[PDB]
Amino acid sequence: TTELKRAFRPLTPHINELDALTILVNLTDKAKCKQKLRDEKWWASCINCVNYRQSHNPKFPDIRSEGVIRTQALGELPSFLLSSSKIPPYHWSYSHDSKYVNKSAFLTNEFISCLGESQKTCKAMAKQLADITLTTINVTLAPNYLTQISLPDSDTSYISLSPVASLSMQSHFHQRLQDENRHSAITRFSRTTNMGVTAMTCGGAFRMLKSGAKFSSPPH
RNA sequence: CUGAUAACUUACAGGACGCUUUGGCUUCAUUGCUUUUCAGGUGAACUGCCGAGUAGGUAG
Repeated sequence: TTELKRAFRPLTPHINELDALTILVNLTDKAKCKQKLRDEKWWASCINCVNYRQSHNPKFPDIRSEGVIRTQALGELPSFLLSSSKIPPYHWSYSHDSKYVNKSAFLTNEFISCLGESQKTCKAMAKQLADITLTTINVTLAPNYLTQISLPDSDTSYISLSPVASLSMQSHFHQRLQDENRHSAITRFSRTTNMGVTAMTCGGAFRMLKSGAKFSSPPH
């Protein structure tokens, strides 16, 4: 049952339609008859979880920060550069809550598309349609824990920047560096359930990119 | 105007006990290094006395 749980989680590649949706209801619990139960309260909890699904995690280094980001990189950079626009943007995850990391598994596991994108079904679609709200940014720069960077834009002018970690990139460097032990540099983060769903998959070990061997110096 | 601004990882420790590597052995035949070769600066710092003197002193 763990190999079935790791597959719907975003740090594994993707994977009968009657079998799959009964799994996703049982993942929200902390059997085929537990799926047939339809609590009204359960639905509005899962509706909140598709709201706080995020493309890029503001709360990466610091778990006390607060924000929602569901955008795509603006424009396309040249071939000698690399960012989140070149890799296909679908490994997105859930944040903002520790109690609802299980209840987000119904509408955000994204078996490539996502389920979040009789009377209850009509009502559920209306909430999802009105509360999908594609491509939002909700940050307040007043009382939270963000980084702020001024760079000389154009001339005699500056722009403040706040870098945010990208979840499609973190899944890409983690999955590919399983084989290479030489170029991987594991960094561990505590309070894993507060971080997000994308940290609970790897357990805290994020598997960074280490620059080959040690530095040496020819006489130049 | 720097993933900006701020930042004490600390304490304690017995790896030990035991140990046969050995036996045998043919490196060996042959052999032409040869030919030719100016180191020069020496005009000069001499001639007497004393002394038993290959000793040792002094005169112009």
